[PDB]
Amino acid sequence: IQRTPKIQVYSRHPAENGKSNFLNCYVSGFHPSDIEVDLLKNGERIEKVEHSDLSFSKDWSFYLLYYTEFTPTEKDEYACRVNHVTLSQPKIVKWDRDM
Amino acid sequence: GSHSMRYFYTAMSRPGRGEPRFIAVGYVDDTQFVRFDSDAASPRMAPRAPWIEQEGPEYWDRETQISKTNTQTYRESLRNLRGYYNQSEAGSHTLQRMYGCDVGPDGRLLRGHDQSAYDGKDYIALNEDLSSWTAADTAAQITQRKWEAAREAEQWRAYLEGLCVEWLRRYLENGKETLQRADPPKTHVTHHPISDHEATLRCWALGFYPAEITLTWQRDGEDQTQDTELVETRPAGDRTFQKWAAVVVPSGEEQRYTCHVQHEGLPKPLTLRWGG
Amino acid sequence: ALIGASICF
Repeated sequence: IQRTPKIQVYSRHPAENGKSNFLNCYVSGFHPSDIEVDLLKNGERIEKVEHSDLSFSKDWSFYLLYYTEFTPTEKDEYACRVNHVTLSQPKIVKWDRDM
Repeated sequence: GSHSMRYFYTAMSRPGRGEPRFIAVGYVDDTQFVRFDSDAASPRMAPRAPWIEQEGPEYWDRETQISKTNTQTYRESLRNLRGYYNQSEAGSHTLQRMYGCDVGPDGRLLRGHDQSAYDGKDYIALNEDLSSWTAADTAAQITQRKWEAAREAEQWRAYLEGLCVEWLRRYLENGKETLQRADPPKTHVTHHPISDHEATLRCWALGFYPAEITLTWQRDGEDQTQDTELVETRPAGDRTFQKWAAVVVPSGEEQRYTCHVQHEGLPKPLTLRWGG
Repeated sequence: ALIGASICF
């Protein structure tokens, strides 16, 4: 009866170190709609994060976009941490600029 | 091209944490343009696209009143559905509804939609003839008989054939600089070695609108459907979408592979190759 | 624009 979230972490524009961008965490395919989504910078929770209005797909599963302004560097690590009833523990997905 | 308008209602119960939350969002094609949230400090239907902002106060009052009334009636509907399934008062449940109209390039109705789901499972749907319903089970049959006695199908047909297409046509004109502008994908192929023997070719489509797109890999002109990794089309946050398709190729054989891109914004379809 | 307020399920 429950559906686990799909997660993609990516940037709005092609990432170039030192240039301002947006970090996106797109959660989709999940049911029920309650979900916990955090964006991480080197393991820490980024404070100011916005999200889209709750909607759902033709198959009734929900999707949300979480996003924040960021400036990628060579050393900094970014990830998205997702918690859902279907998850025994929160799921971390690292940002890979090639995906 | 063709166009659609859709509204999405979600009602969520949460026993012990207040009354059920009611959310409504409206879309034209892949552009959200209104939202309502019963959990907001002052619940109102609110704009989410610049071209709807010009609607006057009587528009926003009407949509807010409907949505406030819907907050109450969808809470009653959740109570009803709980009883139809002999469910306890302690669990959380979801009722979802989506409805709207599709029109072709002449603005004429192609078809109307109204369907509902309970806890993610199809519950009742208005049939394509806009005159009857398909009920998924004996609980939905109760709803069906209620709606038949209230002459609901005739109300839906009148909305879907009338005001739905009229409002959609107005939105398409007021927002024609974006709603009727197809932005083609910016495309490229990247190469990611896996080992000495294999590498990934990833074909990218970026910045396109609307979200509909076709991305395929051929090897010697034969589609690689079973061997292509396709990610879900994803929003960039600036109204546009992104997608990629990837195939694992034997090292040295990269030139047998071509990426093919179809999108409404493209004068002609695109064939792409790894540049080296 | 929305259809008028819904009747109960």
